[PDB]
Amino acid sequence: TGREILEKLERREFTREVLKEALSINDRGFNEALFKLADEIRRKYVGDEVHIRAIIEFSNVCRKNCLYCGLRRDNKNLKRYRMTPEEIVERARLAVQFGAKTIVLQSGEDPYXMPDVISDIVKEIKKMGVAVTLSLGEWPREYYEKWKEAGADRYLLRHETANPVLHRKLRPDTSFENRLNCLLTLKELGYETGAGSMVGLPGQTIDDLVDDLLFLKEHDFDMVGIGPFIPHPDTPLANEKKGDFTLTLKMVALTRILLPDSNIPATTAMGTIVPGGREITLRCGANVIMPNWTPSPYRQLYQLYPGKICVFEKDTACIPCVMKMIELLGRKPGRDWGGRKRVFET
Ligand SMILES: C[C@H](CCC(=O)NCCC[N+](C)(C)CCCS(=O)(=O)[O-])[C@H]1CC[C@H]2[C@@H]3[C@H](O)C[C@@H]4C[C@H](O)CC[C@]4(C)[C@H]3C[C@H](O)[C@]12C
Ligand SMILES: C[S@@+](CC[C@H](N)C(=O)[O-])C[C@H]1O[C@@H](n2cnc3c(N)ncnc32)[C@H](O)[C@@H]1O
Ligand code: SF4
Ligand code: FES
Ligand SMILES: [Cl-]
Ligand SMILES: [Cl-]
Ligand SMILES: [S]
Ligand SMILES: [S]
Repeated sequence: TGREILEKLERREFTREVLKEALSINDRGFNEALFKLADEIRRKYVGDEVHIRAIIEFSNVCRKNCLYCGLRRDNKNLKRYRMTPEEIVERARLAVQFGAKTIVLQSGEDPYXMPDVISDIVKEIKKMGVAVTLSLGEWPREYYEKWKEAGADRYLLRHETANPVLHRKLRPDTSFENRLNCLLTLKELGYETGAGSMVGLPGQTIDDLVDDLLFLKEHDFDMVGIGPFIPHPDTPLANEKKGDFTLTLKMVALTRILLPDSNIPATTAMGTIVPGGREITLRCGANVIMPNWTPSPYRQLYQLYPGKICVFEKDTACIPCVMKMIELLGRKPGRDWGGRKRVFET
């Protein structure tokens, strides 16, 4: 029964059986209780601070051909761009001026910068007294080492799907094995490390989602980024169904319940498939938000999926917008860099 699954979740009985049932039950009352539980756990372990990570999507050049992604190399129906290192550093500075305490640098897997240009940029941004998070994809261990030495604090490398067969089909250049090795390497080098998956991928099952939850729990990641699959018309998956918002929200809720002291964003994809989706997600276990800080004319060209929010807004709109969001939610902005604050328990 729903009540019994909740009781088992409250007792930390995180068995594969309990998780599958949580994700399988479609009862409104159960879902609402699950969301309330995650919301409460969030409040108790990580408080009311919502940490703002200003994201600069500095290049849409990619060497990989992931079947879901609008930046995949086979997509010829996309103007490619690269911000200069000077543009990136000064764009970060403007975010810092606007109060950002973390700068996230995200890109396609664009060889041009790797590794030295990134290292240079990271060094300049670290001078500003903020955290630096990288989200640049899979690279050799030596690049990750150089970036850590340059002062990067965190690395986001969503695991996408913990089903290796699905993973290899959707990401034909690589493998789940590679992805995991990258994540373990990032952990070994001392990064705060972020994983996470998409929900509603073509061919992905509820059991797969359970496996994603158990994977996250096993590796105790510092951040977990979860969003629905959103089909992109210039990709092989154009005609596939989008991920379900409620199911994805349950995955966020259960991630909070499983990893109570983790950092969990309300992802842009959540706000894209449902108006006000991020705000809902922040009330169901999330404690991080990532306003778009990519400038025009480039912001509109970073089209991982269609309809992306923030694209029509002015260059500087998104930080103020999320500060308003945080206040209207009755929440507080992050005071510090919002690094993981581990609560050791049993
Ligand atoms: C950038 C310009 C020009 C002056 C400037 O260059 N100001 C640097 C400030 C640096 N900070 C104090 C934010 C660093 C905090 C990091 S610290 O480590 O100290 O915690 C200044 C002038 C007025 C400032 C806005 C208003 O105030 C209202 C609002 C307050 C929020 O709060 C942050 C958002 C917002 C929109 C502000 C953003 C920005 O700021 C503005 C535009
Ligand atoms: C666009 S990549 C950029 C960073 C780096 N290239 C990488 O792959 O990790 C960032 C994330 O976007 C998400 N993403 C890509 N295409 C998506 C889609 N169609 N719908 C939802 N999320 C998508 C993936 O989960 C991916 O980890
Ligand atoms: S998900 Fe990352 S690696 Fe894959 S095509 Fe998109 S930008 Fe490139
Ligand atoms: S950050 Fe909320 S719409 Fe851009
Ligand atoms: Cl971060
Ligand atoms: Cl996203
Ligand atoms: S925005
Ligand atoms: S926002």
